[PDB]
Amino acid sequence: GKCKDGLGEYTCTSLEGF
Amino acid sequence: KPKLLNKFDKTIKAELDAAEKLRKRGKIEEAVNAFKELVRKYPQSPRARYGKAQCEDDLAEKRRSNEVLRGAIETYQEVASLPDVPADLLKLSLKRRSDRQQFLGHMRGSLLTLQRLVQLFPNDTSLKNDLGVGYLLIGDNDNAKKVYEEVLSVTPNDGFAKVHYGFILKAQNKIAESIPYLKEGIESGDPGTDDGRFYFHLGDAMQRVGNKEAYKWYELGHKRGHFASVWQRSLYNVNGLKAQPWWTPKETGYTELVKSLERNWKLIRDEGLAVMDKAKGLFLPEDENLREKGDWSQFTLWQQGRRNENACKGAPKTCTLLEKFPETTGCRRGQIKYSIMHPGTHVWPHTGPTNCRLRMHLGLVIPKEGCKIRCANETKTWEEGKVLIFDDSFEHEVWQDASSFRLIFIVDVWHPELTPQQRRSLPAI
Ligand SMILES: CC[C@H](CC(=O)O)C(=O)C(=O)O
Ligand SMILES: [Mn+2]
Repeated sequence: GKCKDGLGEYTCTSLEGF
Repeated sequence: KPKLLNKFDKTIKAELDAAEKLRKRGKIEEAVNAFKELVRKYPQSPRARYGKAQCEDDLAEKRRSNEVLRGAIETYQEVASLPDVPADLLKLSLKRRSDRQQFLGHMRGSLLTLQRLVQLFPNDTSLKNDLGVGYLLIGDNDNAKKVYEEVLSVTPNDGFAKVHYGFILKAQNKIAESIPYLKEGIESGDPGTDDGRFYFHLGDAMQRVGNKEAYKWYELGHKRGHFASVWQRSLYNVNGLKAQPWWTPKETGYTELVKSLERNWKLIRDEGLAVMDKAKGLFLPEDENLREKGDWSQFTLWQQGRRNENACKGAPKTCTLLEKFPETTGCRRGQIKYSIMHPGTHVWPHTGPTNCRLRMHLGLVIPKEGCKIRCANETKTWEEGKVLIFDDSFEHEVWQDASSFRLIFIVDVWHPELTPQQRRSLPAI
């Protein structure tokens, strides 16, 4: 799931550390 | 307070303390070598192994290297593999392991660490909450829901479990049911409940059921720093970017892009219409629960700054035209897509996720009446061959009450005040 038009996912980014 | 030394570690506490002192003085390299000496001398020592791990962790922090932090993650695991580990130390070690796995974005492995933690400590409610988050982060809402139901059945007043249950319920479109959970969990003041997500979604659910109290929660969220303002409620943002609902072409500085969209609007239209006629499955229904009713679908050419090659087979000249404008094709926090909406459609008031994009709308097929878009406190209409520009991080709403379909073209650009390096580094959305 991705945040395209809205903010429905628990998180919208997929982080990768520093 | 925490009891970290088993029986044997108490007999070498002098060495363990000397090594830990080095670590807390910031002599990371010395501490690392001292704890490695202690691990080779006392290979079963949990506290020595934990010191090695904590030193690697500090080292990754100082070097800002994920490589070093992966080493620390394995050492945290090593701690829990030793014999006679004190319970407090076992929990600290595996919790920090999970947290650093999440920091790196290793959500599946973090999930595994959390399942283990809950097996080892079946009465720790906070670990069950952390496990629920592990499930949320991999997209497993069904298991997250079960976890928080368990928590609530043993601890009905746990505010963290309440807001997270409420969030799950609302994402399932259980709007009314979600409201008491989100509200009571925020009012609990428990750690983790002061989170923009819960203010955002409690206010939204209220709006959807007609509850006039939604903007009190928006104003409280703004007062507590989650929202740039009542009307602009995005959560992934760069503070300081000019914030206004509607932009002119010149205000954006993307005047060449606008000219290109407007001057060539008929070929953009015609490629979209050919996809409608001959490849309708390329249009996908909106899948973010943003409709009160109606039919709305989108045919996406770019998302997260990545061209959909198959999609561009159906709009090849449009994709070629857009390639000239990196300000949209490289906008990793926006899309390029056709958007068709049919009569009887009402899109709920909503906000996009980031203040880092502006949203262009090029009119392609616009019925004479019935179609309109409100953003913040300004309602406007489309025109065939003309671009509108708004900041969709502001609340916006759309109606389609015409007698035939409405087709627009959506082109997202980077907020113009974002620097080149910002455009290159901000994580994709
Ligand atoms: C409310 C719908 C609108 C898109 C459209 O009208 O097709 C929207 O939310 C957006 O452009 O972000
Ligand atoms: Mn929108």
